[PDB]
Amino acid sequence: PEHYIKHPLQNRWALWFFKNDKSKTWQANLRLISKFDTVEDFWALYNHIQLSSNLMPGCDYSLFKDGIEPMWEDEKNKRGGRWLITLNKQQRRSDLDRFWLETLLCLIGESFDDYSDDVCGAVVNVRAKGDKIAIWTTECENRDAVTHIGRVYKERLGLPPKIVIGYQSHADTATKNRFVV
Ligand SMILES: CO[C@@H]1[C@H](O)[C@@H](COP(=O)(O)O[P@](=O)(S)OP(=O)(O)O)O[C@H]1n1c[n+](C)c2c(=O)[nH]c(N)nc21
Repeated sequence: PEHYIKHPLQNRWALWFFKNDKSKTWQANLRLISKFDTVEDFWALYNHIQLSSNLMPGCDYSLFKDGIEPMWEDEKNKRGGRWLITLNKQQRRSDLDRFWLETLLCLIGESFDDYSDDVCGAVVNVRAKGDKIAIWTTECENRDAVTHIGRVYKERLGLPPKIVIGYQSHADTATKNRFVV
């Protein structure tokens, strides 16, 4: 068995793509690429798509658990929020791709212990003004889950203790940090 079975992931995941088109609504610009639920199928997908740093400004990738759309309105995101990584323009070259892949691995490898169940997915925004990476979680009032996910994520990214990252609820973003680590 170990010689021919793929390695199943805890969760099936869906990769989404967003291309800004002023001709369409935001939701009409968001498309599902494909889904996977093994390590092998994850790396097959990741190895055939563009690195985030090579996307055009205005594009996103989103990696979300099967059944959760990468939008605030999903029942699993409307009460939640995001740990937000803000990148300056110089970090598109130095950090964006390595941070995104670490984020992807934090998700599929369930790296936040028993609070990995609060994780909905992650989004990378490629923007001329500054790129963003974020991990979305389901409930912004869950202090322990949100704090634990942020502390782990910060250290997995290897961010310096001299900086903080913040967590904002989607309700506030849709109209301030609820947590900082
Ligand atoms: C309606 O306008 C929303 C938002 O204002 C716009 C830009 O979101 P975006 O995250 O692209 O902003 P940035 O380009 S990185 O710049 P900033 O504004 O975050 O500093 O895209 C829309 N948008 C975004 N998101 C994530 C949703 C959603 O989940 N749902 C609906 N319905 N719309 C959404």
